[PDB]
Amino acid sequence: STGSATTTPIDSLDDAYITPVQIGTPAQTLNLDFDTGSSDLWVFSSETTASEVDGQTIYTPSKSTTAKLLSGATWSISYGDGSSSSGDVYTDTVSVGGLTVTGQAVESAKKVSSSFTEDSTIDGLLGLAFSTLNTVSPTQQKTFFDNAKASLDSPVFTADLGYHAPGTYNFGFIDTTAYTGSITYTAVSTKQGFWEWTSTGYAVGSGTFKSTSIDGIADTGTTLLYLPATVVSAYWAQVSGAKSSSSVGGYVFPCSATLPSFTFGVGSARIVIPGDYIDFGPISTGSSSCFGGIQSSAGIGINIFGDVALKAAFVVFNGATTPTLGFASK
Repeated sequence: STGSATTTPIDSLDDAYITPVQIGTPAQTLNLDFDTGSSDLWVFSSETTASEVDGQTIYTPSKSTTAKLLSGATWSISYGDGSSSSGDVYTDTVSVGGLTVTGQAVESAKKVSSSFTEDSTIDGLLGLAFSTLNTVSPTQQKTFFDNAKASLDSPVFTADLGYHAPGTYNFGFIDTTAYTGSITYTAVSTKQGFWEWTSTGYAVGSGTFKSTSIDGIADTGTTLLYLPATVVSAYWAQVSGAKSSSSVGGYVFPCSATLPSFTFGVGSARIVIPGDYIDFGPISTGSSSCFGGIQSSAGIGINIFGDVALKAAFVVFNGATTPTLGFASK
């Protein structure tokens, strides 16, 4: 089997991407944030504290003839950005882009943190990291991809995120029309539960490529590109007037600037992030100071190849017995 679904930016800055997901019978379609950095499929629901729902579409398990409460199971997750959610668990039928999994754990939120409430466009998350990170207790549950894997034509999914435009998540096949040149594959460590890999270096603008190993994660659920302070400093030094602002929480730059591109290495291959992808707009409405899309990972504890990087590529998440990651230009 295969599936193919369009993923759409939630706003004009590409802060996150939503993908429609059918849950239950009859289908209840929710728009979920596909997150290769976590492993829980959780939804706003009829059980979510009412004051914590503000415009989201909810899953109502009582209206699904295939929903079953997973007795005794609870979940609770805290994300890198400080947000969180928790609740109980159903199993139900879940379909993405025509690919159906029966018996998928659907984690129903009883509580969500303010950042989720305030984002009316995201109805929940669909985790695509390794199932070892799943938070369900006392019996850990499998991700949608893990459940689907054996039925797929090939045990892969691909992320093709757009810049200010829709893109695609495919399951079970590689669309050879969706990229240019070749896909370069690189080793993955699953030791921390992530799609963790080592970039071979970087360049800023038209500058020379610096060969240096950068270990990090491919994370569709993180907006920005978080890299070591040395790398980030080298990038922003090429932007007149750019500075790190403790009050704002990262590098800012004059909105009148033209940003240089940023290149990252995948083996001997190179992915070029255009400068415009690195512009996250005014820090506050009407400001002429703009927020940078490349930020330091110092004190995150890990480098993160978030949407800023991934949307410059066609990315293969290869879930073979030994997982790997593939990147192509597009």
